[PDB]
Amino acid sequence: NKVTKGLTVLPPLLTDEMIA
Amino acid sequence: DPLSETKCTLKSFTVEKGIYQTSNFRVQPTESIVRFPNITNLCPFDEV
Amino acid sequence: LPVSMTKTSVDCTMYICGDSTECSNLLLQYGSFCTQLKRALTGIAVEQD
Amino acid sequence: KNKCVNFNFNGLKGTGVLTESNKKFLPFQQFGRDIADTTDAVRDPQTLEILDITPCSFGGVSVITPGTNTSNQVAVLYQGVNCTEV
Ligand SMILES: *[C@@H]1O[C@H](CO)[C@@H](O)[C@H](O)[C@H]1NC(C)=O
Repeated sequence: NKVTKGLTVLPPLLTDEMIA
Repeated sequence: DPLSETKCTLKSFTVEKGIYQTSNFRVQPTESIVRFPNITNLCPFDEV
Repeated sequence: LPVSMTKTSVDCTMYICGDSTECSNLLLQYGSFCTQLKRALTGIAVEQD
Repeated sequence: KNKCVNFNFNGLKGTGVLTESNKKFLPFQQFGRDIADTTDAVRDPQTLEILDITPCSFGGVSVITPGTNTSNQVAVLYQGVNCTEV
């Protein structure tokens, strides 16, 4: 909660749930 | 087909296991359209 | 401690020339700059993972 | 409209798919621009309306494949595209 065309942003392989 | 597209992009006839990027999604244009407002206020040629 | 940043990818021809076919035809003869940039960005992405 | 149709609006030339727009120009406004400082909305000179101009080449593509030494079957992943728009 404390942290906020031709070009694409790829999602990470490991979601935040797996890191948790 | 996408396998042939991958071969074409990688410039090789054999592709190893993995994931590759080739191109994007594209619709070729058909016609050219030109638009301008109404042609009013014609010059007075008839009186000449 | 930071670990990984945002993984980004670029479509070289689409960014450079947009929707102009003649622009792409003129572009294809500058070589393999687009291939180099795609390769570098893919390397960065897999390194982040 | 709704196709890759080149357009030359009042001397402004571009290429893209024309779509109906929900943006509300001010009475004198003619051209619309996006965050990219590139033309994204236009006003038809003959009829006072607003048209969005999305791109013709939109939709990332990638080819998942095992080694061709093994098999020739492939799968296609379209990036950032809902499954009902292909
Ligand atoms: C241009 O003419 C058409 C019909 O010929 C009309 O519907 C339209 O309102 C006119 N444009 C303007 C700005 O008056």
